[PDB]
Amino acid sequence: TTALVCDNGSGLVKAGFAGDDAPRAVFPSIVGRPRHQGVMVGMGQKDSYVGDEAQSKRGILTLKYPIEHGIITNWDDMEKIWHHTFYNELRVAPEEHPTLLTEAPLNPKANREKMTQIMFETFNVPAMYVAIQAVLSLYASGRTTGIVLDSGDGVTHNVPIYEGYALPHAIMRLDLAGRDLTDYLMKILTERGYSFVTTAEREIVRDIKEKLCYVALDFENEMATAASSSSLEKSYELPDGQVITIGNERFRCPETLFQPSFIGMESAGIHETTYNSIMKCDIDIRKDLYANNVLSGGTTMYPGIADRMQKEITALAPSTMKIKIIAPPERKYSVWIGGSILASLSTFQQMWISKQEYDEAGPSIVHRKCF
Amino acid sequence: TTALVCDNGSGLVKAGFAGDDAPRAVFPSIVGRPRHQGVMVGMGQKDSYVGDEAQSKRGILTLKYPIEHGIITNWDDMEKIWHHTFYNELRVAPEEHPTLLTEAPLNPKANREKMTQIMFETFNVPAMYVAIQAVLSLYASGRTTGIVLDSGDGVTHNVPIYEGYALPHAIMRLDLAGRDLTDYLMKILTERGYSFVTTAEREIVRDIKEKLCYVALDFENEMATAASSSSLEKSYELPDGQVITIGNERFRCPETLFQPSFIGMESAGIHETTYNSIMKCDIDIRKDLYANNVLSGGTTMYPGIADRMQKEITALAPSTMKIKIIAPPERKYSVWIGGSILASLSTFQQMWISKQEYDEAGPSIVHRKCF
Amino acid sequence: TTALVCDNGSGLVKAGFAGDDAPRAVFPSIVGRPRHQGVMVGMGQKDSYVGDEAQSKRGILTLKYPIEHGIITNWDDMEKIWHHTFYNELRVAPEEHPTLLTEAPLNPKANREKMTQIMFETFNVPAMYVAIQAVLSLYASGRTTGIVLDSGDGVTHNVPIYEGYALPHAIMRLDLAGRDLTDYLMKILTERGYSFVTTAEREIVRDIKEKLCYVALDFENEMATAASSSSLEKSYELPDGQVITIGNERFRCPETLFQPSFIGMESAGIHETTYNSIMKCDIDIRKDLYANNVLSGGTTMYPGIADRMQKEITALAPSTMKIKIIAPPERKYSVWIGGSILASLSTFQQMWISKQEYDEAGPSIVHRKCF
Amino acid sequence: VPPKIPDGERVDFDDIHRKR
Ligand SMILES: Nc1ncnc2c1ncn2[C@@H]1O[C@H](COP(=O)(O)OP(=O)(O)O)[C@@H](O)[C@H]1O
Ligand SMILES: Nc1ncnc2c1ncn2[C@@H]1O[C@H](COP(=O)(O)OP(=O)(O)O)[C@@H](O)[C@H]1O
Ligand SMILES: Nc1ncnc2c1ncn2[C@@H]1O[C@H](COP(=O)(O)OP(=O)(O)O)[C@@H](O)[C@H]1O
Ligand SMILES: [Mg+2]
Ligand SMILES: [Mg+2]
Ligand SMILES: [Mg+2]
Repeated sequence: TTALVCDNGSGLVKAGFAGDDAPRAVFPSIVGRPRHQGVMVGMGQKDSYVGDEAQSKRGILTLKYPIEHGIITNWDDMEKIWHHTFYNELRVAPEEHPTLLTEAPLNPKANREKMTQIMFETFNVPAMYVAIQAVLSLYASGRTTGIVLDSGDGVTHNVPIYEGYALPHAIMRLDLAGRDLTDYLMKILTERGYSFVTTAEREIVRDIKEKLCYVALDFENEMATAASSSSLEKSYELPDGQVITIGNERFRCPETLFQPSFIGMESAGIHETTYNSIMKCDIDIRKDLYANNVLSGGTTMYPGIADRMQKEITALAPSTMKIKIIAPPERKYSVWIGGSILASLSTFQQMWISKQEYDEAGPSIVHRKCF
Repeated sequence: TTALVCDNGSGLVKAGFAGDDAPRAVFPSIVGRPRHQGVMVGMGQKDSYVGDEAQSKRGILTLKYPIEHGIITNWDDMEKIWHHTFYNELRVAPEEHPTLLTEAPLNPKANREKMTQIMFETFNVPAMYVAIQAVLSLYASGRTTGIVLDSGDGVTHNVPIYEGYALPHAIMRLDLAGRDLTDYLMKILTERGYSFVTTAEREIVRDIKEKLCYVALDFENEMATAASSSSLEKSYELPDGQVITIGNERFRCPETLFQPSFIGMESAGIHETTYNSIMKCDIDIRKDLYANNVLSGGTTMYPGIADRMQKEITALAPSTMKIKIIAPPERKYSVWIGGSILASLSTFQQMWISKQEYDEAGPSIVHRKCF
Repeated sequence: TTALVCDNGSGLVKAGFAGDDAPRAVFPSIVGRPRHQGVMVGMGQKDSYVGDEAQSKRGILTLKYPIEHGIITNWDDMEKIWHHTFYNELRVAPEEHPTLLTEAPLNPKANREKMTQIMFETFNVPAMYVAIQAVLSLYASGRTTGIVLDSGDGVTHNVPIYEGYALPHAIMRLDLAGRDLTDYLMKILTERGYSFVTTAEREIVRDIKEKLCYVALDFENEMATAASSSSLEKSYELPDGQVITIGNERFRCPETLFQPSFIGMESAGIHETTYNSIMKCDIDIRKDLYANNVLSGGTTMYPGIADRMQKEITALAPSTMKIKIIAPPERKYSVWIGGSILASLSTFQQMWISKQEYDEAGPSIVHRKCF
Repeated sequence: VPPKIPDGERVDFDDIHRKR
């Protein structure tokens, strides 16, 4: 009997059986309803397109993400996505397989309670367990200490763990992630002539960001160079022709992560939030966290982030301590790989929430010592 | 057939086989339970880290000394420490070896009774004996006369002995010791900005005290010198960088030994209690005690204590008598050396408390002539 | 010539003429700089709004407290605060009045020295005197003895005083105060969905804490009740609407004072540190300190804290002796009342720090007998 | 209570090497 490790996240759903190397099914987490009229009758027209189909027929659909910032805001779309994931992407009945969901830290409790209630009443799974999204990322590296910054697509959270003991009072969460970077890129692309407004084109802007953006090592000199020379201006092809040429917008959109004053947010960049979460920890385990910093999440896949982070942390941290930034090549699937490893352990077999316990205590069972 | 010379102490448990010159294992007497939550599974993390293993994980533990001032306040912790010492640090079964423990003078008798009862009931040792902590140090030096000042870590006592005869009526005990010096150093180090509150940082302050603090020959003169010159400015590297600068605080910590009014004590200093004890004994052996003054305990390893103490005693003593201070370099292990010597003596082979004697008279046999 | 009894504190500056009952000028100590662009011309927009002005325009400012925990971190901002207090809010020249500054106990002496230097160099006050924040609070009560626990907004310090004699060896200081309670309230309010990140919304959180949070008589009973009933949920209105309902967070926020294990601090609660300080005192003055416990400071204004404190102390203390908590209703302004009373005494008129003495001896005269 | 990890034995950091 294998275990199902689903990882909803916010933007990409990754699912696959426990004990594998890569998730078997990965697809964007969007539900797209049509908005036009429709004149041909009997064309097999559906009432809602979910999964990766909705970004293939995205011309006449209005894609609407069901998760804004970690929290789930539209439960009907989430139920649609879970149903499509179980029955059509893996074709496995949910009533004969345990489930391992992942939840961002410092989420509202109602989210977890409703997730448990839906998973136990609608899909009728035998037993499901919810885990913090960064602990599995740390599991993936094979270590037992370190501070992991899982800058996902919806929310960016920085969790330090030492010798398997997490520090709840030093968890730093910031709501700047890939979605706000995409929105800022779409806003600054109007400075050159191209205007994207409808939700269908936000996917195009997202693809442009994924394909062209890069994080500068130093910002001032690069900005000075890009405004004088012409070696950074790169071209891209839109899905109807009409090639565009992006200049200094390549490294200015990802710069927001290290300087959130662009979007008016109050907090500091991710290079200072990590140091602040480190300094909140006790004085004895700062050296080990300095030497064992770990990166994760899709949005940390930008070419040129591991060196900028190293330079900024070296600037902030004391000079004598050695600073190492772990960046595995498989950063995108690190959380799911950790979940697959966790679901295969023998000692984990008694941590699941038995359906009997839910029937006895209700959906609030998740908040108990049974996490 | 070999004898075990154990030294409980308070802070540094030292143990080893009899007849040697160095103890086998010297490790801190600390038992530290975890304090945080703990998220990673399968680490096999124990619920109690003791001894030297616990001083490597101080970040996620609450180190706690089971001995406040000589006496034992948590018998469960002391049982854990004894089990760890006998079974793991020596790899010697306790069932076929005698035991020689040490006790500070003028302590409650219930402590010795409970110690012997636990040693004979749980461990089932063949025979055990409790010896005075200072008489062993005096025996170790190869002499038989004089007054020994044993500035340990929990209790500081003065024991005068003449030609193998002790004087129970002239024993002066004060509870000022290295622990109070560490606390006072921590209290005064906040005047510059460096604040230590966590029980784990106490060990950092203790290491600072061991590596930096020293006894000034003249207190007021040195303090005036430090206010104008800058040769006392000493730098130290914290376990995470951010070096600190200690000025005149380095010789205020051991100045408490001579002026206990710093920590609120109404009693006199160490050089004065010894003088009072010497003047309390017979008038016929005062010169011999002057000629055989020997220091004991690790705390007497401060740089320059034997010179200021000699000067103070010479000033207080009559000008005719000659004052000499015997300061062996290995004063830290002197008690264990004395125990090793005593365990090897053939004349001492019949002073042990046999198992039959305990089964016949109970734990109260300790208070008898057989200590 | 009257004296200005100023009280910088940390978070709430109180000042006024000596001899009155309440300060004439009370305002939060915040220095606020603009962070947005600003396009309109001729509006008279200054570059730094301090005091109560920054509490009206906090939407477009970045408020920054200049006093973290007793210590001063921005000397120019503190200079601006003092300048606003003297020239703008009281309209009195500093050269024609003496001044009484307030300082928390066990603080770095560099802060006090630099405060005196700033006071005598910039404002050129004829004479200034620094007083401990607990002695003044004790004076305001009209008695002469007792143990005062003055938990302000920066530090929680407990000082026992007997017959006008302080005990420097029995002062216990904790860094847990109103600011950390506000941060913990911010961290626990994300469990329902309301997330506050910007430093301006921390003022809303502080207002909620002032208006709704209360200390439970018993933590476990109230926690169990709040999970079943709904009689504790109170509603609050944010400055734009969006009414929010608080359930059991009302008494979880101030419980951190008695259980610092929530925010990860190692030290014990405020109920046990005072008892430990009392036990540090001599055996002949413990009953009187039991009978005259005095509370003050803003953080002790939670409704129902005097009952929990008394119950905890009675549980810890020996049964026979009496424990009486003195909780004056106007305990918020206690330090200012004490300063006003002390500055009006004829005996104190000769204890000022004369300008010529500082001129001929430097700022370091404060640490001397004139302290 | 937080998720109290049940008492097992081991292991980690061999899986990463195996995977690589
Ligand atoms: N190769 C890449 N380069 C830059 N950004 C990327 C890349 N791949 C993904 N991203 C960004 O990361 C997001 C996906 O993050 P992901 O880790 O899937 O989030 P989640 O934690 O919800 O799974 C995408 O929205 C995209 O903006
Ligand atoms: N080299 C040193 N310099 C100064 N102080 C020391 C030194 N070594 C140990 N100490 C102090 O002495 C204590 C150890 O004393 P020790 O003799 O082990 O006590 P016990 O009598 O309990 O064995 C330590 O806590 C430390 O504070
Ligand atoms: N009525 C109240 N109820 C609860 N808490 C309060 C109340 N008034 C003030 N506080 C808390 O006390 C703090 C003010 O403390 P205060 O005594 O002014 O500090 P200081 O010693 O620096 O003057 C505020 O930050 C607030 O958090
Ligand atoms: Mg993720
Ligand atoms: Mg000793
Ligand atoms: Mg105050």
